[PDB]
Amino acid sequence: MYELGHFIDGKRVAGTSGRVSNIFNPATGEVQGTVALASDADLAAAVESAKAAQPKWAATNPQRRARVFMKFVQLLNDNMNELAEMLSREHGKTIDDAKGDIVRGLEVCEFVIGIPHLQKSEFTEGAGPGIDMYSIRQPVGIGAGITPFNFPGMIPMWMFAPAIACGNAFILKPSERDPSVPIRLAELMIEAGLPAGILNVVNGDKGAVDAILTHPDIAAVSFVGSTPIARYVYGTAAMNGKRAQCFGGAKNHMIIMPDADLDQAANALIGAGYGSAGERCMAISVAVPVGEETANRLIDKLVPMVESLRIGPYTDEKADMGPVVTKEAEQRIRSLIDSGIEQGAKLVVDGRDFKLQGYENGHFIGGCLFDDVTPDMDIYKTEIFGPVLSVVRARNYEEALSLPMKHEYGNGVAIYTRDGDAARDFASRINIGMVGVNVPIPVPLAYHSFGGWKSSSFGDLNQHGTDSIKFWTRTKTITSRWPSGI
Amino acid sequence: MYELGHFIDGKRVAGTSGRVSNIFNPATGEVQGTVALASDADLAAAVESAKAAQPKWAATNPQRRARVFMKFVQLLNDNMNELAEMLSREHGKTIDDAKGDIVRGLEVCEFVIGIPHLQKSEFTEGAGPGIDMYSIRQPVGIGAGITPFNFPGMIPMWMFAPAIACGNAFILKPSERDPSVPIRLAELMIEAGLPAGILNVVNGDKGAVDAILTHPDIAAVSFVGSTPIARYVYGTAAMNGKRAQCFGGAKNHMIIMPDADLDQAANALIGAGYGSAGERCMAISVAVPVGEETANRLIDKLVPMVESLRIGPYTDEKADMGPVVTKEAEQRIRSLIDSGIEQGAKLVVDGRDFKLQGYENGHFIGGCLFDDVTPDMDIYKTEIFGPVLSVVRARNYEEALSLPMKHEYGNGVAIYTRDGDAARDFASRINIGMVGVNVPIPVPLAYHSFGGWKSSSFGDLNQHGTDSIKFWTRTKTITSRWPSGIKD
Amino acid sequence: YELGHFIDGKRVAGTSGRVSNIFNPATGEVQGTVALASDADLAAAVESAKAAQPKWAATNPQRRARVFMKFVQLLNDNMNELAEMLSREHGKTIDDAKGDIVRGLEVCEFVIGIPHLQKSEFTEGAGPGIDMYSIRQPVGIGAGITPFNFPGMIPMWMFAPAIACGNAFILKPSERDPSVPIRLAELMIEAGLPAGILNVVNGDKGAVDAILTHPDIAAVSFVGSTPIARYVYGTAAMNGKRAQCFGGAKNHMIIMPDADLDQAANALIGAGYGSAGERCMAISVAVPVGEETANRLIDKLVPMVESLRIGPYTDEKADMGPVVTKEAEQRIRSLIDSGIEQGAKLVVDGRDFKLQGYENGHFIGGCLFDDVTPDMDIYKTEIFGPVLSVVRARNYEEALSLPMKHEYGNGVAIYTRDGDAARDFASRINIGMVGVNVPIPVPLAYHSFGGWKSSSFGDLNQHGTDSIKFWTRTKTITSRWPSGIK
Amino acid sequence: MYELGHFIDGKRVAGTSGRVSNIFNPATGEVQGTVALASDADLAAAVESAKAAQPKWAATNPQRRARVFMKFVQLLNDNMNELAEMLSREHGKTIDDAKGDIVRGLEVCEFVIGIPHLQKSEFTEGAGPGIDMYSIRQPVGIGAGITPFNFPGMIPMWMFAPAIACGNAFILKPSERDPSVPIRLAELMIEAGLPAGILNVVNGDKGAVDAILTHPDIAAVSFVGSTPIARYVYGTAAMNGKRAQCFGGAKNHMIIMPDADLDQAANALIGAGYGSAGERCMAISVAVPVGEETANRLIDKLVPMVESLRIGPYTDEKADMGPVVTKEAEQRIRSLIDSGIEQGAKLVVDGRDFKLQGYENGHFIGGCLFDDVTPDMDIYKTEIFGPVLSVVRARNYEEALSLPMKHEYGNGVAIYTRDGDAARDFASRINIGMVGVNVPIPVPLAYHSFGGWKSSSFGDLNQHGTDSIKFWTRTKTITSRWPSGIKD
Repeated sequence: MYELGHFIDGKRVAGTSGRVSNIFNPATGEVQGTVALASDADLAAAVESAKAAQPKWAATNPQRRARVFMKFVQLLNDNMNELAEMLSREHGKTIDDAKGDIVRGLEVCEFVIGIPHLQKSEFTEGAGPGIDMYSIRQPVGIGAGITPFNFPGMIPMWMFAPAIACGNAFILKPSERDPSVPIRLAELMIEAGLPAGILNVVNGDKGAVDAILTHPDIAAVSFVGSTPIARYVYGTAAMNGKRAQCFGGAKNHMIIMPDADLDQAANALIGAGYGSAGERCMAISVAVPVGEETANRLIDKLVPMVESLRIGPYTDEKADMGPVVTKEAEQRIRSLIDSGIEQGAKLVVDGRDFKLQGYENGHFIGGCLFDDVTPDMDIYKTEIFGPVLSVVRARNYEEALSLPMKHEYGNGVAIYTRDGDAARDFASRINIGMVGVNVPIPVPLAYHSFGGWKSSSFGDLNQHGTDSIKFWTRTKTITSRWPSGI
Repeated sequence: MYELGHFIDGKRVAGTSGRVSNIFNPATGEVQGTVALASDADLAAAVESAKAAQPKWAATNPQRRARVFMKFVQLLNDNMNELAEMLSREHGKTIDDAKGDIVRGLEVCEFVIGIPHLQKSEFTEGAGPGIDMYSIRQPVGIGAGITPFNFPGMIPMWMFAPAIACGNAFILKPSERDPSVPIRLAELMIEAGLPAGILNVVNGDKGAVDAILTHPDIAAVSFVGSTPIARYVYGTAAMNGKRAQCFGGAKNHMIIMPDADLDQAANALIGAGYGSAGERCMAISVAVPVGEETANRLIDKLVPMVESLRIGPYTDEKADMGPVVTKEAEQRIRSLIDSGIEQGAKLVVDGRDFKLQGYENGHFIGGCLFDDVTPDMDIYKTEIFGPVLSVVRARNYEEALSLPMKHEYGNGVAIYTRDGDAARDFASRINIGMVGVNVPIPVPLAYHSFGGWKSSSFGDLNQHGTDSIKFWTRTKTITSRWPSGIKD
Repeated sequence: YELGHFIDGKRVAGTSGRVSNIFNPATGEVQGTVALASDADLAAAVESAKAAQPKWAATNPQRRARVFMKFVQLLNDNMNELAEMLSREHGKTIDDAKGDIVRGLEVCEFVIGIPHLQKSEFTEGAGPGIDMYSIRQPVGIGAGITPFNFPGMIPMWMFAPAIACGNAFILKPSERDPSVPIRLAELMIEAGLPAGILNVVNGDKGAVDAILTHPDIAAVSFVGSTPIARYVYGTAAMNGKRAQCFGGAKNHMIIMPDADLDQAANALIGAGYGSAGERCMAISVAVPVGEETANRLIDKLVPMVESLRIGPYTDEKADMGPVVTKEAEQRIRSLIDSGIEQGAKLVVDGRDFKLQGYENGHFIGGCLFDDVTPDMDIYKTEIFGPVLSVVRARNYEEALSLPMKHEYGNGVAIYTRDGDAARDFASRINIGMVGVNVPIPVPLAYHSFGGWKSSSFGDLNQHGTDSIKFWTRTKTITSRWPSGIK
Repeated sequence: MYELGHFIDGKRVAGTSGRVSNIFNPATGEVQGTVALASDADLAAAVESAKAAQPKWAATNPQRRARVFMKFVQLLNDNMNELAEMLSREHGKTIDDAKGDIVRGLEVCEFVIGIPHLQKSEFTEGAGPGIDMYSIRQPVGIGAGITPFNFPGMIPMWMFAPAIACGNAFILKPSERDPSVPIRLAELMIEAGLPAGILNVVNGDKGAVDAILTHPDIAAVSFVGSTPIARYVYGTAAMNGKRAQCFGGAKNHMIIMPDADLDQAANALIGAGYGSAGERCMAISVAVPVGEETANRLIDKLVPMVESLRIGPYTDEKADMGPVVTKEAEQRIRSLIDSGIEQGAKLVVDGRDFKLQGYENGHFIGGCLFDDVTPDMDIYKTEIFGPVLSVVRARNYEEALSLPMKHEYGNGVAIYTRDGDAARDFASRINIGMVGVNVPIPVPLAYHSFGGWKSSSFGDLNQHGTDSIKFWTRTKTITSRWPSGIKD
């Protein structure tokens, strides 16, 4: 029965705020402890801490900065299990899923070890008569990052690694569903040799977010979450003159061509759709088999795989997928499911009544699969963020491609085929950020960049990779000339 | 009297609103010509033009795209000083200041000839077993630009040359004070073999601006102009979900260190201070000597040099500067130098007396040099944007430095010193985007980035150079794998 | 009628007193002579280049770029004139000559971007108050040897990057078709390149040697036979110079059973028989994978070869023309014979061809061999003539071993609709340039060109960014200050 | 006493060859041990080892390789002390100077953890109609490194880290004068998870060197050492069709301008001139004082500081200098010194007649300092590679600069001054690879590149940095199109 506060200046720290938010264990439904919710006062403190520390960290040379991360990765590996447990205990996802989650953040840390090279600027000589021209990439000062429940390990790291490594000081306002991991991360960071103040964790709600966007000393805000909040966070951030990147929702389609490997496809779909209980910005929502036989045979492969999915709490190491995050979330899922039924879709596998003995209060829904889904339906238009697979049947390639093309969401997409032509055209044309050819969850590695299109992002630079070093950095340009002395 | 409309589908086109705005000859104060003020209909038509036109352009390989700009460059060079009389007649700046203004723009178009190199994306083999991962940069679709009166040749090019090279289509909403130049450029692109629709020009005021900010097919907005307005244009752009870059205005300082070549500095102060009437995002607006001595000899250098400035119409090539742009602007300068006296500053060169014979209704105002400027004064805090040079005296280096540091503006800053250390320390810490060491207008060239810091910039990407390419493209990343096929 | 050299901005006759003949390969007989060059002739050119290079090095990258712009102007304005001189000397078609000129016009296009292409890296604060950056400065003076077949394209390949980097260039072209290189150098003065910067010296092995050992030359690039490459690279490196050399080729096309047979077949006809196949990137070996697909391949190949319109460059309707030299005609008629001697079956016999009015010109009918073996000399030596060899392969792994196992690695192609076969292939293959559903996969000027295995020596490619690497040398500066007036 | 052979296929292994070579302790002149000298059957075994091990390593993904190097780095910090002991014992420099050795190489290992991003290639979409074009950087295959005595840790890591991270196999033939360290680095790399076969140390003679240079399955050769030996290793490699980069000798000059902080110049000269007995390719051989009021005052600060030098064995942690590497190395330095007196030089500090109580017979030489040296002298022309720093008095900036300009060697050069103009002019014009402004030893860090000009380097790619990634990979360029197939 724990109380989590903030982490400001190198210490776990309770707020001055009266307010406190309670953390559930989603597998039992029960309250497990609480999160300090920051007040404007608490937030102002965080910035001050950041302000004081940042000049000197800026002044630490790139190689030294990177060695902090090299120790941080070592530390992370060391705490693989302990970090993975608190994460699974608060979020619901299997231990393996949490480890995967943390491994992915680690990988951006590995990437940022290369900051000395990643941060070099361009030089030119003889731009004029005796005139040299060169740029420098300097810190932006202080930055804030806002994080969702879905990844309370990987997405903070995604942002604070490149921001910190760049010489910035960073403030993380994470989700108050699972706030344990972000705080452990800040602690290990100092244990790795980060100065106090450089990475602060502040917990809270809309108040805290709003305090971040209005706060004059924070230059850059980074957001991942839902599209209506992202649109808000982006806009509000821009009004207060900050730079901003925001990443929102998804309704990700997997097109299956008649010539694809249906077995690989089927297996990919089962993992991509139901893994982590569908609770993912990069999960496959909608399968689009092309043609009647492909759609019949795909279904036939998939329903016994869905029915046999193993559902349990994180303490059950055999479980394929766990409980969803909250009772709010479970019910929203349940509502969508029944509307799928009301609108004429065929629920070929019905996980509505699954009940796990000794865990009745836990937020458990068995996996669900819909067939004959069409674009009018809400199960189509809406991101469900729950264990629900929609099969939409396409007559052909052109018809198939229209579906992801025309959806307001454009985060990830996958086409499954042997035909190079089919793949190149599709991956070429589709108005989506991240395209998987015979790959289901096409999330780029740390040294590339992640970002959707259309309604799934806002701004002009992605997350991690080369783009991130642009976001956390501002460019000085120097024009240099000399008169004769000696 | 001439009638300018918009430029849509490769054609000069009249507005559909009856709304019009006046274009003056700043030298003579009179009114030659008229600009159509775009309706929402007019704007909608430029967008529908662009929306039809771009895919096939997006589909032209980058080498063929490069070739348009190649030819376009030759075309400007052919129409160089037929294009410059145009600029000078509407704006007031001399044929040499227009000449460069266009040249600078033309350089962006030379930079963008290398779009095939420039637009390359990154590949990786075996990020995973059997697995390849690689980026591609694609057009964002349809972008738009809003440009101020000072530079109607250059800044449009800044925006549209990189936009269009990347495979996009563009709409330009220029300043209507001086809108001949923008339409001609659009007309020259056709002649260079640019598909119709890809570059549209739309004149208008705020109503057009808002029409752009809110149009759902316009993906990216680029703006240069006043700070307050930029801040508004940034905000709205974001609320409407677009990506956006905006660059505000300045109060650029120069720091003269004791050891500096006081001749070389004093010279550069006149030309950067008063050239183009002081009407620049990047002109020198404060002079900061370090020490009483340095001050004194500089003031003694400048005054005859300010006095002996030839002021007149673009039509006299002798002239070192000319008319301020509009009567509305010239009065806000006049009033600002008045607060210069009320506020305790000692004015040393007084150019309000100036009337160019017969030109009494021209927007002529001579040179103004102030001394003993304090931080408190309006004249120091506010962007005069006129032929008014303020001189602030600092006892030491650390204080000389404190001045541009503490200021709300932060586009440019120069330091004049023979000391390697003074120059490295200073350029290192100063929180200004463009930094000049012994150079008065540290404007980067087309292959570098342009952008100020603090309140002279909004957003995270800069103007021209590598950044523009990043701004006018969006990343796609492909992760790729195969199932064992006919090979086995 | 009599070509000499082009030294220091105007054509000059040589002191050597020696000459090479220039045949018109259509008629067969001589039409003009080129000066061979002495050491004094060669030395006078290095002295021009030494005089002009520092002031050329001085001019900024923008002004340097502008010369190339205007040189692309003029190159278009003389397209016609140029491809005419090239054709009557080389024997390549007027349309083929046009391609030759354009393919190097496009390198010139590339180097118009040298301002950005020459940028250096800068670090700030890599130690306390210590910066470090680099500058890419001119090598000094370059040299280039070009073979007979591309007197337009390959000289430009070399000298355009070399000269844009601020260097001076000495070109020693082929004394077979030498008019184009002078005209090119002459046209460069017209664009406003200083004199002495681009000088053509003509000659044989005697001139190569005088270049290979001249102390003021730093870099050397060569294309030609592997044996000459070998030695030029060998000799350069011994004289302490830096070298890039490119050699011979035996380029296979592998047609998979699922390829688009028409498209393929059509391609063999272009790439095997274009310009009588006088090319480092021509296709020489067809490797059908099916028994059935080798059968149909031939079925649609034979009428294609047979109906090849052969004619002198003056027949603008001809596909092909004369080989460059009486000597070459003999080499190839010798190789066609060993084919028949060694078991291969000539299914189109071209030896028989004589062209009315041009009976002594080096014309030779297309030759298609079948049941070719990898033990045969038509397979392992480079014909450089109008002769395509078809090697029957039973399977993919067996087909793939042919290009892999061959001493040459210039180009390769695979024709298939299977994304799998194409990627695995391009992935593993031994060869620098790989075409998938593409016959002659020469990379564009912004990319770079080079063979692997025996087809290239050194570590940098032609054109692209590699070319800027070769004509440049890095300086690195570490900079810092004592306390003073600050 | 000990016996070292080779590391081949994950193991310490004896050489099948008859021949062996002596390892001395330069402090005492004793023989501590013996290296085996490789025969061609010993090298061949190593090459087949690499041949078998390389494909699978190249098949491991960039992230997974970087990880090995990440581990290696922790292992270096773990064994820092054992390693410096072993190094210093054989070679003779301080434990402190050996720590540098390892750390300067360990930082190449850091640089390379980032290979996933470093090995990206370039992608281009629709280079033609429906044709994408892109390159892959696959490995070169099997490489080799031949390293001198002075840095038997730093310079192997220089070559093998880039090489291995690029998924290549490596063969290291280090200096047989101090071979304990490399084999340990090879062992340590096995601990880090590098597969057997991937890092092989082969110890040997010119017989080893030739064997490497003539082996059909080695694709690439890096060499550091003599200019004459560089030229040979370069020329031979090339005639066997390998690619090569060779790095040679040095005569590093330091120019002191009158406005320089002499206290600092002087202190720098102590470290850079004498540290590690001056057995560095980046050590300062020539002090070039500009003006005589400078020249006189430099010597005035310079003389006590030399004579104060503590000279001792690696075992005396207090010592600034150890012995030189061999009996032979000493005989030339003593010989060359006498040449100085013989030709005119003024020996203001005499190190000749100094031995050490208990360490007579160990190769010790007191620091020597010449004044009034000129370019005709031998101590100016030759690389001394011992504790002998020449002073050449230049009358002016221009004359001072001609000194390095004109020299056979162009490895490194420093200039010391407060003047921005002199720093820039010098750094720019000079024909030297690495340049220092108020920096004594301008060796770039691992993320930049190392390499001198003129006689000091060969080939067209430097050491470490993005250069080295380019040396250890070949480019393959794919051009891709598809025929309309199963899609509608």
